[PDB]
This record gives sequence, structure tokens and C-alpha cells, in this order.
Amino acid sequence: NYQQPDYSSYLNNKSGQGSRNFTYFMVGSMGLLSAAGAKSTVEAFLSSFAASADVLAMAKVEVKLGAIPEGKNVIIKWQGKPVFIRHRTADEIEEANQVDIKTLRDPQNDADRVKKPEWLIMLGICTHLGCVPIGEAGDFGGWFCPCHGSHYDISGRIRKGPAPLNLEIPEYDFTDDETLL
Amino acid sequence: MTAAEHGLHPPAYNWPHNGMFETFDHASIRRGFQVYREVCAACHSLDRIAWRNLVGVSHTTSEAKAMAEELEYDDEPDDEGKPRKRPGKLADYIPGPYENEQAARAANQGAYPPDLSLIVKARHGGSDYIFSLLTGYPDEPPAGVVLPEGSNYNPYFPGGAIAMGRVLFDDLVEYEDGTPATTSQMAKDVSTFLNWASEPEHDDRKKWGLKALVVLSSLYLLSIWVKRFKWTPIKNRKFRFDPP
Amino acid sequence: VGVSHTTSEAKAMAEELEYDDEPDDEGKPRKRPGKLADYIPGPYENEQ
Amino acid sequence: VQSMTSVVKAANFILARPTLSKIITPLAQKFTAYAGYREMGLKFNDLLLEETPIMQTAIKRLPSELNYSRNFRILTAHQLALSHQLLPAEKAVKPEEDDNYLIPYILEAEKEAFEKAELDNI
Amino acid sequence: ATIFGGAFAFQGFFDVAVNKWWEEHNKAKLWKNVKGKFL
Amino acid sequence: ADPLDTLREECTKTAACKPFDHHFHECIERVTKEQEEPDYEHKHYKEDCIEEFFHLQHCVNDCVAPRLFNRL
Amino acid sequence: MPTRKSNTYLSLVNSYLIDSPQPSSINYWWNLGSLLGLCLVIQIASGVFLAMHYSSNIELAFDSVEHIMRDVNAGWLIRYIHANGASFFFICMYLHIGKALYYGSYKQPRVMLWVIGVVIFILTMAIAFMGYCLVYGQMSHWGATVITNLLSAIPFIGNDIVPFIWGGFSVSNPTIQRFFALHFLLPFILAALVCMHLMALHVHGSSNPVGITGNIDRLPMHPYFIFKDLITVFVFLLIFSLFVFYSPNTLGHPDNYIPGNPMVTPPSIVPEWYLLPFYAILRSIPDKLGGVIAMFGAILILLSLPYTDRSIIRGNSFKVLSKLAFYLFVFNFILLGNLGQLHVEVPYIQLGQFATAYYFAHYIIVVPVISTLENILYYIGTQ
Amino acid sequence: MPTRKSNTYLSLVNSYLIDSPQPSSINYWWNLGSLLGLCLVIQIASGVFLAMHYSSNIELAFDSVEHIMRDVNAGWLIRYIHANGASFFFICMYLHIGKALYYGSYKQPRVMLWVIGVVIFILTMAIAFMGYCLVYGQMSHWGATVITNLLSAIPFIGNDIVPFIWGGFSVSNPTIQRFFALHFLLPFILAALVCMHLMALHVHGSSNPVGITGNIDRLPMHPYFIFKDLITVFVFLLIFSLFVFYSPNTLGHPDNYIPGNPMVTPPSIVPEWYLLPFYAILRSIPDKLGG
Amino acid sequence: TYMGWWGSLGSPKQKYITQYTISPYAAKPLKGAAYNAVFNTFRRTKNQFLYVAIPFVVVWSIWTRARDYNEYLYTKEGREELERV
Ligand code: HEC
Ligand code: HEM
Ligand code: HEM
Ligand code: HEM
Ligand code: HEM
Ligand code: FES
Repeated sequence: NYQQPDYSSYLNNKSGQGSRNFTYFMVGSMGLLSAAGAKSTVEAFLSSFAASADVLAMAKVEVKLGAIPEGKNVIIKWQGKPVFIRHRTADEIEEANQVDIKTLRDPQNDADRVKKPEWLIMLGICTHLGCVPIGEAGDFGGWFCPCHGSHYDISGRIRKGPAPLNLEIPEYDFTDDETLL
Repeated sequence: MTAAEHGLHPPAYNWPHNGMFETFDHASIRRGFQVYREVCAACHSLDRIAWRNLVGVSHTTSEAKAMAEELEYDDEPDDEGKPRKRPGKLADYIPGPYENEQAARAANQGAYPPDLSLIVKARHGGSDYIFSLLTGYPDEPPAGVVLPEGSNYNPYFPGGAIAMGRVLFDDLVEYEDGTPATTSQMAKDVSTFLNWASEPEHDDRKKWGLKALVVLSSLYLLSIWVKRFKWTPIKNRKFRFDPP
Repeated sequence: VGVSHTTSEAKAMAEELEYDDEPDDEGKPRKRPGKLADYIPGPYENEQ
Repeated sequence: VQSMTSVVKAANFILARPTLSKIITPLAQKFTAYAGYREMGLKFNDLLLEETPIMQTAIKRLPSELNYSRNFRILTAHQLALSHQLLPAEKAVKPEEDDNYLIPYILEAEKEAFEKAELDNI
Repeated sequence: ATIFGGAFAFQGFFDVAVNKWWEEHNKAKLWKNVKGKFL
Repeated sequence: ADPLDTLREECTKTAACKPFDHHFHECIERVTKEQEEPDYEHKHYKEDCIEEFFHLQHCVNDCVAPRLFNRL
Repeated sequence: MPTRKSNTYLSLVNSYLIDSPQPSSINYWWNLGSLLGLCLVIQIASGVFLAMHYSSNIELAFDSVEHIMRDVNAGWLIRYIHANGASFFFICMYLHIGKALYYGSYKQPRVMLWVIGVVIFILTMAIAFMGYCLVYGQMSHWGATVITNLLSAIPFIGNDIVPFIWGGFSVSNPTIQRFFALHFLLPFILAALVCMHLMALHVHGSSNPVGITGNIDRLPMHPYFIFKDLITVFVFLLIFSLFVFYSPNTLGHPDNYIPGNPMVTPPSIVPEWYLLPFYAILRSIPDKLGGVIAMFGAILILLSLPYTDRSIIRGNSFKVLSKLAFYLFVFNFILLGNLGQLHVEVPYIQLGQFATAYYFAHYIIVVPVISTLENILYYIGTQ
Repeated sequence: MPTRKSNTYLSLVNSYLIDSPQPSSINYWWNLGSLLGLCLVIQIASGVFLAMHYSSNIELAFDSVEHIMRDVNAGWLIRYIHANGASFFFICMYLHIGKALYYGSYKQPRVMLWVIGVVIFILTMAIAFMGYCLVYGQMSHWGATVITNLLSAIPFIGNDIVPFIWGGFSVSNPTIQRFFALHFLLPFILAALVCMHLMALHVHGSSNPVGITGNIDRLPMHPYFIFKDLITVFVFLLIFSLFVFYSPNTLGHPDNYIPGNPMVTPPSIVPEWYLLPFYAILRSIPDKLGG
Repeated sequence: TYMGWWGSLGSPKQKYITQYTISPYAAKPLKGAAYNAVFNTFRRTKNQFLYVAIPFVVVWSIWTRARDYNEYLYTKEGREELERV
């Protein structure tokens, strides 16, 4: 139709696939570098949601242990959740001696739920809709979940109610008249 | 203001941690912490630094916990309700020498030695200033200047009169690593330690900054190339206007 | 004041009690007679 | 915005007086040379603020050839500003070609608008 | 998608490169290298 | 001896710092003379050498700053 | 039609981002708009992550900020982002006003846009200032006190408005709490004003560095001016990282790290740098009421600008004298900003008075006189 | 053209309020939307005036609320509004969903609209719940605790997401502070969602009680359905006053006025009334993840 | 309005103008970026320098005189002149 301007100089020296491949590589590299930067920024921000150093330091705090009446259930505030530190007498140990492989959502024994009967540690938070169980209303003789009436055994096992598991035992270690979390 | 009120401008010492890619000389942080406990703690609070902050920075967790033990801290009253005291633990904040501002002012002729946990970010010269403040005391004040009783002359202090008076003297502290304890060296250690206490994120901050510069610079170069490439069609347009 | 007691009565009831003030400049604890702005005090220092 | 009629009134007020003419006109040519619009292919009347009803009417009443020439000059100016380059001196719009082609239509539009305003307040 | 997967690759590459260059540029200053002199 | 004192001594001896040091000592002498006159405590403007001291200290700091920490 | 046009929300996104017919000759200055939006996101995003840890009580504000700095995992990063990002927000906004002043972006077709611009500016200043008051450092508290005391200069309502502003008898807990609430809020009102800004832009489109109509040659936005916006955004973030990670406190004032103490005033009271110019104007006028009126005029006169600019040609790019006038005005503005942080002293009081005089004279004399003179010079030159 | 159409801002206001061609046969139920919008304002308005006095610290949240009630001039009014107005916000939202379920307002031409509706619903619930947690009463605290414990049931991420929510190891100061921040915020996200709702409504218009097309007979909105909106608004405000001024705590739970104490769980845990149905569903399924 | 959508942007009837271009993949990217960014940038700076220099020179001269006078006032020899002001 008419003469076009000469692009001779403007032309690339690459082949059809080479130039397209390089352009797509550069665009993809930009996209993935942006993805990496956005991931770094978003992870750094979301790490703010995580427990600050203050909260981490406050947790794993030892409890002032010592002599207490046998069978009495003490209370603590380790990591917010109440801790039902109770020095169940030899009667509780004897009762727990009766094993139970059936009629128990999670059959267990004081062998693993406690280190020594002279000091029994168990978080008071319940299983279903975690609540603080009553220290004497348990149908099984231990703690009772007031919200659903669930009964917690003297060994912490879930006897009856909506309990999804057994009464959690914190990771607290024992020592000479001290609690070592 | 006259030069004196603004305070002599501290110079720029080539700190080990000045450049964009250098950390605190954690040896210097520990040495400055020793200088602090040995000299400053008599007057200055430095409350915002918890013993846990020193684990992995200048003291092993065992050393920090041990240091925390010697001190006593308020505890929730006993079962009867009487006051109780407990040995310090890592989570506890370093305690100042004075219970409140009133006690500090009473014990320092009314001057209130400010908390040092932010003194580096709360002064114009930053670390330099602190160093210049500690080693700026001249043996003989410049002639003609009369200081209020109890005040000491230091040109780097705004107004020229500072109540602190020289504290760092040669061989005042026996450093753990056998480092000589010249007053200049001690000022350097305390300045570095206070700068850390004021900027504990400094090391991680600058490492993250290096990562960010690398990523954003590569991405910016990629963006330049992509834009120039994709605009070549427009920047290479050629027109013709051929009416009758 | 204006609900069940005239301001004078409330003020007088305030002086009848003791409250903790900012400790004296010597650092010793100090106490002051109550004033209107003060909250009514409970009979126990804490839940314990 | 200053109505073009007022601009021409001021321009003839200055031009009529030989002293003001001899002073300004050299500065006028120098200012239009330093303005830098001519090196981009634009005549003066291309720069005029188009987004006004009077100006829009004036453009709408241009002859076809002037309209197409204006379109091409504006397009060339846009391309030059886009590529960050200027026309060579031989291709730039010479002072003689900066011919004030659009002013007559703008003045006619201004006259119509002013007559309408005057009669509306008769 | 594969964008999220490649984010791991790029972030990890830059992260390891920087952590390895930084602890080499500052090895004389880091606590993990200085704690021995104070032990 | 601490490196800072010896660096200060070296720098004040430098030719660049010499004029400021000379001015500072002359000012010290003049201020002492002013203090000698018995009506000194009546004078409204009691001269002081803070400015000369500041100039000397700035000129000395510009020298010590870069070199100080190489000694520590 | 394509999904990007049939769907309503994608249709809006297309109208504003993918197919918006930008002129082809726009410089990088036109990218500043995008940056501002990005900054508006950052200020919000990081901002929301500071309210998750900031405690607005007066006895906890500064300590809460320090808790963010030292205790929260990335708290130092979020705080530095939120502060230096406000500073960069104002840098980009000043550049976006300077561009709109240099090119006649404020002229006939876009006056409404310009007006919204000014409002945004006004609003932003408040936000920024209010945010500063939240740190409750020395400079924070005393800046709040000075602003309230000056606002107490209203003829009759002044004595009654200030206690409402304080919520008490001096800058105290109610003041800081209400500043926190209004500071969290007003950014979203500003987002609404930004959407209004974008609609007022879309109705008539954006201007050109040449000023002439762009309709003859326009380009889509998705292939073009999106990857230009990416260049500008990455340059912005690169400099923002140079600041945030290295020397983050350069723009801030050291005294702000001293917890606020009403009983001891700091040696000098200065806003954050971006408010210094207006502050200077405020101190140039002796009367407090006159000072406040002149301060607010220093912003609101931008509204008068589109009518005082009597130029038939949009923009400065092709105007000699107008470019000298604009650069003189910009440098006087920087001089006012500099005087903002300097003490009231012998030469500086007179220099600030002259600087304010010329700052207003620009708008009310120089722009009209220069524009008219240049119109006449243009017409005489072509004939 | 008229100023109400030439100006873009007034053009939008006209398209949505003054000339929106509403069908002529819409009942009073179609007014609920306006009320919801009104309530969104009220929730925000009173809300912005509570944060000016609310202190989000866990040791100050409840005392700060009581300071609002007792010390702030109209603080009792602002709190009772912000609370009973949330209850009424959900009353009107349930009525707006019931209307959309009875009349087929969710059917073909408006499916998109319906979707935003649902999202709004979801988002709103969060906001409301989160705001309730700010009071930090017994029921407030234990509702937060139960919610987070249930969300702890996600298969693998559950054990890790909860600390990110709690900001710690249990509902504590970080949890209340983040709830306050996100609660101040999410209402504006909800305002944006409401704008999207209105856009999806304007694209295809509103339905009819008869269901058939309204295009045959449509009425403007300024003289019609704005004055119907006023009847509905004034009835809403009259009932809202009967609640706010008389028996304002009827909808709330008394236990929420006991400051939160983790060491004593109250006799029963119930959400605020409008979330009770879903809560019931949650308890109907035994498995926590199932629930 | 003064800018429609793509179909009708408000441009006058445009005719007789032919626009040529080549594919980006067929064109050399960053051809003379090295030479252009130096020579053309210097040309642009040369053209626009005076407009930024004359105002800058004036303002910075005023600032320098003011700053120098202020420095002079707060000195032992500037005491009397400071007092007179
Ligand atoms: C005893 C008294 C001490 C000791 C042992 C230390 N500090 Fe000081 N210091 C002290 C007071 C009462 C004051 C207030 C002076 C005033 O005029 O307000 C100060 C001052 C400081 C400052 C502030 C300087 C300034 O704001 O310009 C700093 C910084 C400072 N002191 C540092 C510091 C260091 C590093 C110490 C190490 C042992 C130290 N002080 C000890 C009182 C006393
Ligand atoms: C958050 C703050 C702001 C945002 C997000 C914003 C948004 C935008 C956008 C997207 C553009 C188009 C791109 C461009 O022209 O650069 C633009 C241009 C513009 N900006 Fe803003 N703006 C903001 C603040 C302001 C302010 C405070 C002013 C003036 C006081 C202003 C004045 C303008 C004007 C007049 C234009 C039109 C430019 C032209 O057409 O030449 N803007 N803005
Ligand atoms: C354009 C919008 C905004 C601007 C320009 C802005 C600017 C600022 C500035 C300059 C500060 C001073 C902080 C400092 O110097 O340390 C500040 C503080 C603050 N801002 Fe913003 N802000 C904006 C929006 C927001 C939003 C949406 C939030 C939401 C939470 C927010 C939350 C805060 C908080 C909590 C502080 C306290 C500062 C601190 O604790 O360090 N801001 N803001
Ligand atoms: C649709 C949006 C919103 C809904 C449905 C809503 C609902 C609620 C509800 C039910 C409460 C419980 C208060 C109580 O039981 O005492 C609450 C608390 C609260 N809300 Fe809102 N809210 C909304 C938006 C907002 C906004 C925008 C703010 C802005 C500040 C806000 C601020 C607050 C505050 C500060 C509280 C604490 C309650 C108190 O201190 O008494 N809310 N909200
Ligand atoms: C703040 C909350 C809301 C506001 C302000 C709002 C706004 C509106 C408005 C103004 C109308 C027109 C009047 C009417 O038809 O009643 C409307 C109708 C509608 N509402 Fe909403 N809406 C909200 C929440 C919801 C929610 C949560 C849903 C469903 C889950 C929903 C579903 C609908 C539907 C489907 C329509 C169309 C009704 C029809 O055309 O027959 N809306 N909405
Ligand atoms: S209380 Fe809900 S199941 Fe244990």
C-alpha cells in the first residue's frame, strides 16, 4: 500500500522462541520475586499475631510447692489455665489401682498421669468447651465439669459426660518440694 | 541558641556497628553491660531491659539466670497476706537503684539520672553523644564559666553544666576477657551497650534490611527491564500524515 | 451529692475515713482524710 | 481562565503603542522561542486549554485540513514527550508557521457567548 | 498454585544466601563466636 | 594511658589546631585578667572562653574521631 | 463481553486499573498517585497491627509503644513501617501537589478533583498529627498542648471548644484515648475521600506533561502504567527499606523517646518534618487567631489557585516565567519548612514573616499576574 | 442536566436514593435494608464514641466500660446504644434474610448479590462476637475461651492457629487488644461489603412480593419508599428507645457484668442471643471439628 | 464530560494518520539506554537547569545570609548587636 519506515536497526537478533522465552522468564522471575517479598512481609506481620516475648517469658513459671493436706486440691495460674495441683492421699492411689480397659474414653492409670501420688498435677480446663471443673462434684470422685456435668476421675480420666479426652496433665516436672515447669 | 546551650556537637566515631552491614560487637555489648552494672547501676535505672533480653546477646542463659538470682524481687503476699520476696528470674526487669524519682533526686542533689534504656534514641548525637559525654569532661573548666554548686562542666551537655560529673577512670573495671579498661575503652563499651539496650532489634533489623535490599533491588531491575521491553512498541511508533 | 446526701454530708463522710496519699518527699508513707473524689473503701484490702 | 477576547484586547493595547511594541515584541519572540513548545512540533494554538465549552466549540468549527493537521501535531507532540526527544531544528515549527490559526474561531465563539450574555441581561 | 511453591524457592535462596554471608562478614562480632572468650 | 588522651595531645599539636589552641590560651589569660579586677562581680558581661574552647574541641574532634577506635 | 467487563466489581476494577485510558505522554510523576494509595494501605495495614498492641491509656501509651518495639515479634518492624511510612506518605503527597501545581492539573475540567485533593491533604495532616500524639513522648505531648492552646484562640467558642478537645483541663488520658480513636477512624474516612478523588479523576481523566488534550493518543493501563507503577512502587519500597531498616529514626525527633512529662517542657517544640512549613507560617503571624487563620489559609488557598491561574495554556512545561515562579515558590516552601524547626531568633522571625508573605503572594499575585503576562507575551510573540 | 445528575457524586446519590426505579409493589420488608444501613451507622457512630473512652487492656476493659457507664456524661447512653443497637442490627439482619428466603430474592438474577449477603452475615457475626469479647465480663471471657478451644479442632493447624488467635497461651491481654483492634476495623470492611451489596442490588434491582418482573411498573424512590423508609426508621428508633432507655439489659446476660475470672467458670456459657441458634448447632454435633 | 471511553474519547475526527509499530518481542529492549540515559539526560538537565538554579540560588543566598547573621549574633562579638535587637 505504502512504504513502511525501516526498522532494520530496531529489530532484535533473537529467534522467535528465544525472545519470547526470555521475556516470559523475566516476567515470571519478577512475579516470583514479588511473591517471595510479599511472603516475607506477610509472615513478618503475622508473626506479630504470635505470642510476644513477654508472654513466652511469663509462661513455664514454677509454682510454690510444699506440704499440703492429703486429698486437698490446690489451684494455680500457670499459663492462664487453672492447674489442679492436688496431693491425693494413698486412698486415691489405691482406688486408681483398679485398672480399666473398658468403659473409659481413654483408659489410663496413675503410672503416666502422675509421677508420684504425693503430688498430682492436672490442668483444670475441661475437654469439651474447656471450663474449670468443680473440685468435689465429680461423679467419679474427682473433678466435675459444671457446664455439661461431666465427671473426671481421681486419675483425671473422663468417666462420664461430653468429655472428648481425659483431664490434661501439664508438662510440669517434680522436684524436692517444688514444681519445675 | 548560642553554641553552649545547644551543646558541642559530638563527632562521628567509626563505631563497629555504623555501616549498613555490621552488627554490634557483642563482646562490646557484654563489656558495656559489665561497665553498667559496675558504675551506672549506682544511679541509673535501665528498667526496660529484662534479664531474658541478655540471653544470646551478651550472656549465656545460665549466666543471665544466675545474675537474676542474686537480686530480690517483690512477690505476691503469702497465704496469710504478709509481703513476700522472691529470688529474681529471667523474666524480671533489671531493677534501678532508687524506688522512685523522689529518692533518685534526693540522692543526687536533685538531679534525676534518666533511665538509660532509651538514652541513645533520646539524644541528638546518639551513641556518639554518650561517648562524647563520658570522655568530654575537661580537667579544668574553660575560664570564666561558673557552675552551680554540685554541677560539673561538660561541653557536650546542653548548657555546659551537668550534675553527673566524671565517673569513668582508667582501670576502674577488670574486664572478664582481660581487655584493658582505659576510660576511652570503657566509654566505648558502655555506649555500645546502651545503644543495644535502646535498639535491641539492631542486628536482626539490619540483616532483614540486607535481605529486603537484595530482593527489592533485583525486583526493581526486573521491573525496569520489563517496562522498557513492554514499552518498546510505543517508544518505537512512527507516524505519517499524508493529506491531499 | 444530689442523690441521697447534700454535698456537705458527703464531704463530711469523706473526712471520716483515711486514704493513702502520695508518700512525703522524704519517701515515708502518708495518709489524708477522704474527699469527695475518693471511692468508698471496702472492709478488706484484697480478695485474699 | 482568561477569555481569549481579553488576551487579544491586551495584545492590541500593547501593539498599538510604538514604545511598548518595540519593548515587548522582541521579548515576545524570545519568550515563545524559549518556551520550547515549537521544538515538539506544536503551534501555539495547540497548547490552548481545550476543556472549555468555548474552546470545544472553536475546535468543532475548524476546517477539515486544519483539524487533521492539528491532530497530527498533537499526536507528534505526545510521541515526542513519550520518547523524551525533540525535533531537530530543521523539523521544528518555525516562527513563521506559528500562524495563530485557531484564534479567529475562538474569538468568534467568545463574541457569540458575550452577545448571548449581554442580551440575557438586557 | 505454583506461585506459592516458587515463593519457597526464592525466599529460601535469598534467606540462606544472606544468613551465610552475614555470619561470615560479622563472624568476629556475633555472640555465638565471642561467648568462648567470656566462658 | 588511654588512646583518647594521647590522640587529643597529638591533635592539639597539629598545625590546623595550633591557631585555635593559641586563641584559647590567650582567652584564658584575658578572662583571668578580668577576674583580677576587684569590681569583677559587678560586671554585667563576665567574659568566658566557652566559644574558643568549643572551636578548639571541634577542631580536635575532627581529627580524633576517625582514628580513635582503631586504637581500641 | 469479557468477564472483566460483564461483572460489576471486575467492571469497576477494569475501568480504573486495566482499561483506564491514560494519556501516553505522562511522566513518572503520574505514578505518585498510585504510591499514595499504596502508602494509604501501608499506613492502614501496619497501623492495624499496632492497635493490636498499642494501649491508649496515658500511663501505658509510651510503655505500650516500647512493648511493641522490644517484645512483639516483628513489632519494631511494624512501628518503623508505620512511622517512616507516614513520612513517605507525606513526601509522596507533597510531590503529588507539586506535580499538580507545575502541570495545570487543577484547571477547569478537574477543579472538583483538586478540591478533594485539598480536603485529603487537610484530613491527612490531622490524622498524622493525631497519630503522633499517640506516642506520648515529650514532643508528642507538647505538640498536642501547643496545638490545643493555639486552637483556644477562636474569638468566643475557643474557650469552650478546647476542653472538648482535651476531654479535661489539659492534655491527659481522655485526650490520648480520643486521639487514638479518631486516629484509627479518620484513615478510613480518608479512604472514602480517596475513592471520591478517584471518581473525580475518572470522570475527566488525567492531564499531560504537555497540557494539551490526550484524547488524540491514549493507551490502556494494564500493559502500560501498571509496569510503570511497578517501577515507581519498587523504587518507593527500596528507599522505604533504606529508611526503615537503616537509620529509621532519621526523620523523627529524639525527644519523642522521652516519656511525656507535663512539668518539664523540652527545649524546642517542632512537629514532624512534614508539618514544619505550616508551623513556620503559624509562628510568622504574631496574633494567635491570626496565626491559626493564616495557617489554615496556607492550605485552603490551593482552592483559590484554580481561579487565580488565568493562563489559557494548562501547565508550566511550556511557560518560562511561570516555571521560575513555581520553582521559587517550591524553594520558599522548603525554606518555610526549614524555619519551622529553627528557634524564633533575630533574623529568623523577619525571614519567616517574609517567607509567609511570599507564600501567600504566590497564589494571590504571582500566579495571576504571571499567567496574564505570559498569555499576552504568547499572543504578541506568535503575531 | 439537573445538578443531581451532572455531578458524579450527586449522580451516584441520585442513582441510589432519588431515582432508583424501585418496584411499586414492595412491602415494608424491603425497608429493612435501609434500617440495616442505619444500624451500621449507629454501630459505628456509638462505636467510635466508645473507643474514645474504652481502654483495651485486660485489667482495664471492664473497669473502662464501667467508667463509660458511670463517669462519661452520656456514656451510659452510648454503651446502651452500641449494645442494644447491635442486637437490633441482628434482628433486622435476620428479618432481611427471612424476607430474602420467603420471596425469592436469592434467585437467578441476584445470586451474586445473595453471596455478598452471606459474606456480610458471616463477617457481622465475627464483629459482634469480637466486640462482645471486649467487655471482658464472665460471659465475654468464657465465650472467647470456648470459641478458641473449638477452633483448636482444625486437623493439623489447629494446635498452631489458636496461639496466633490468643496471642499467648490463653485468653489474656493480647487477645483482648487484638479483638479491640480488629473490632474497630472490621466494621469498615463491612461497610465496603455493604457498598458491594448495594452495587449488586443496583445492577439488577430489587425483587417483588409477587415475584414477577417489576419493570412494567416501577416508581422513583425520592417521594416513594424514602417516606416509607422514614416510617420504618421511626418505628425502629421507637422500639430501639423502648429498649435503650427502658430495660436496656434485657437482651444481654447478667453474668457479663461480673469481671472476667479464668479461675471460675460461670454456671452456663451462652453467646449473645442472636448467635444462639448456631451455637446450638455447634453443640448438636459431638465432634468438635464436626461441630 | 471531556473524556469518554475507548470508542469515543472525545478526539476530533482524525484521518490520514498512519501509525506503525513492531512487536516488543521483535524489538531490541533497552537499545541506547546506556547512551541515552547519559547524553539525553544531560540535554534535559541543560535545558531545565536555569529554572531550578536561579530560584534556588536566590533562596539559598537568602538562607545563607540569614544563617550567617544568626551565627554571628550568638557570639562574644555579636552580644551587643543581639542586645540591640
Ligand atoms: C550518680 C549520681 C550517677 C551515676 C553513677 C551515673 N549517673 Fe548518669 N546522671 C546522673 C544524674 C543525676 C543525671 C542528671 C543530670 C542532669 O543534668 O539532668 C545524669 C545524667 C546522665 C545522662 C543524661 C545526659 C543528658 O540528658 O544530656 C546520661 C546519658 C548519663 N547520665 C549516663 C550515665 C552513664 C553511661 C553512666 C554509667 C555508669 C551513669 N550515667 C552513671 C547520675 C548518675
Ligand atoms: C491518599 C492520597 C491520594 C491518593 C491515593 C490520590 C490518588 C490519585 C491518583 C490515583 C491519581 C492519578 C495518577 C496521577 O495523576 O498521579 C491522582 C492524581 C491527582 N492527585 Fe491525587 N490522590 C491523593 C491525594 C491528593 C492530594 C492531597 C492532592 C492535592 C492537594 C491531590 C491532587 C491530585 C490531582 C489534582 C490529581 C490529578 C492529576 C492530573 O490529572 O494531572 N491528590 N491522585
Ligand atoms: C493515612 C493514614 C495514616 C497516617 C498518615 C498515619 C500516620 C501516623 C504517624 C506519623 C504516627 C506517629 C507514629 C510514630 O511517630 O511513632 C502514627 C501513629 C499511630 N498510628 Fe497511624 N497513620 C495512619 C493511619 C492509621 C491507621 C489506619 C491505624 C490503625 C490502627 C493507625 C494506627 C496508629 C497507631 C496505633 C499509632 C501509634 C504509634 C505507635 O504506637 O508507635 N494509623 N500514625
Ligand atoms: C456492624 C458493626 C458492629 C456491630 C454489629 C457491633 C456490635 C457490638 C456489640 C454487640 C458489642 C458488645 C458490647 C456490650 O455487650 O457491652 C460491641 C462492643 C464494642 N464495639 Fe461494636 N459493633 C460494630 C461496630 C463497631 C465499630 C465501628 C466500633 C468503633 C469503635 C465499635 C466499637 C465497640 C467497642 C469500643 C465496644 C466495647 C464495648 C464497651 O466498651 O462497652 N463497634 N460491639
Ligand atoms: C448492613 C447489612 C446490610 C445492608 C445495609 C443491606 C442493604 C440492602 C438494601 C438497601 C437492600 C434494598 C432494600 C431491601 O431489599 O430490603 C437490600 C436487599 C437485600 N438484602 Fe441486604 N443488606 C445487608 C445485609 C444483608 C445480608 C446479611 C443478606 C443475606 C445474608 C442480605 C440479603 C439481601 C438481599 C438478597 C437483598 C435483595 C432483596 C430483593 O431484591 O428482594 N442483605 N439490602
Ligand atoms: S464442659 Fe462442655 S464438655 Fe466439659
